[PDB]
Amino acid sequence: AADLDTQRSDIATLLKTSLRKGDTWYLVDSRWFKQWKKYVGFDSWDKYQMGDQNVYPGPIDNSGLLKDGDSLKEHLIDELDYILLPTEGWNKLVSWYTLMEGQEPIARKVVEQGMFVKHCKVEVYLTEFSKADTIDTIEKSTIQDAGLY
Amino acid sequence: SVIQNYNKALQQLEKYKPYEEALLQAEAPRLAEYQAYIDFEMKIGDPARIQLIFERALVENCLVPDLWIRYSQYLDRQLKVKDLVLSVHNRAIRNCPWTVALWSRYLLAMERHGVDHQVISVTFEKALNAGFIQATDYVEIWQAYLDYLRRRVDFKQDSSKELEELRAAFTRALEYLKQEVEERFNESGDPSCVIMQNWARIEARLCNNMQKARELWDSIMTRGNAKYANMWLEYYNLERAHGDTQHCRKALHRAVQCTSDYPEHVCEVLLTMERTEGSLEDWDIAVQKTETRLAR
Repeated sequence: AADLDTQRSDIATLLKTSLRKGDTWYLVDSRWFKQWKKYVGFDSWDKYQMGDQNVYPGPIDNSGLLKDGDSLKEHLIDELDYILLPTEGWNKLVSWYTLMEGQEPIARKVVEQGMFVKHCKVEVYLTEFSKADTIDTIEKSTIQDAGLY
Repeated sequence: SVIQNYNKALQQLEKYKPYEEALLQAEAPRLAEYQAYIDFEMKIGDPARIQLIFERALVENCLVPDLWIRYSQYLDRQLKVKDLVLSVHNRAIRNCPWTVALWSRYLLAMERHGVDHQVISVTFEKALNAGFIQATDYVEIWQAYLDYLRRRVDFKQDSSKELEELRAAFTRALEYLKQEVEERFNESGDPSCVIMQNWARIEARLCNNMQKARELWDSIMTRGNAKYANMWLEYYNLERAHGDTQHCRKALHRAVQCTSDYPEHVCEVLLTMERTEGSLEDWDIAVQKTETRLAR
């Protein structure tokens, strides 16, 4: 149960973490994180609700991210519906507020992407196998290099 | 003296007699005759008289956007009085709303004279609704508002309300072109992805975020821009400054493959960098890769 100023500082710095292939990041619902931001006084300009129980978010509740019928929900958008936080930030977030009962973290893995300009992004969705796995790797170039909707 | 002034006055009205007869003898709207009088008065340099002759021209030629631009540009660059300036930019867009330039110009004039953000951002919305005949115009006024929103940002501050605002605007602009402009013109208006290019350059040079700029440039190339050498080299140059060699290397290798218009140029750019900083086997790999492309 760390102090407010250290949560803001540890998380802020951790969000700047580079996207290196094979690393494991976790999603966080915008509903919960936008409130965590208010409580820790995360944004210098909107910093008055800091330390108030009117905005204490409680344990991480990615209920709007999981599907009603028992790592789900298609068409979810990054920045609008969720925030990808790295393994250390997710551990810290879990360490301070706890993970809501009957919930598993929405864990995803960073991969090399792009057929023209190679770049890294956390693969939120998959094809039906990963975009970077090969056709030769799939039966036993990459799936993206080949092409399959 | 009363008379000494009377004469001095009259004396300083002889120089305009030709210009006044020219107008008088001419029939409405007297465009060429007003144009000369404007040319002449602007050389003299009396602000009161220049304002008057432009005003005289508008009583017969307000329908012409160019006259508004000529009049506005003069007030913008020479008179520099917020009051008298913004009035004409307001009138210009009221008379010729279909003309994008007038809105764009109005926005800079407002920014130049430090008009509140709340006010400037509202004028921009009015522009979006005026109604232009073509897709490029919609891009042109988006470029305007994004350059304005960019000048509000203090990039010294790592994270800020203005930067957050800037990014959201780009995302809105890019969606606006994909939803509204695509549906109305069956075209984006930004074929070379100037708006996206503009963002990647900011994101790289001013936000230490090459990863976004890469993600962006892959989308650019994906929107039919890999065939061009200049597009590859723009990306390359961006990486060379705000990235690293490994990425420059992988990029130029992919560029020799994708380039259609001018592969020889791309090849030579590669061979130069490997000559300037690469290992020998990198220089060799390059030679083979370039040759292989030039074989076809």
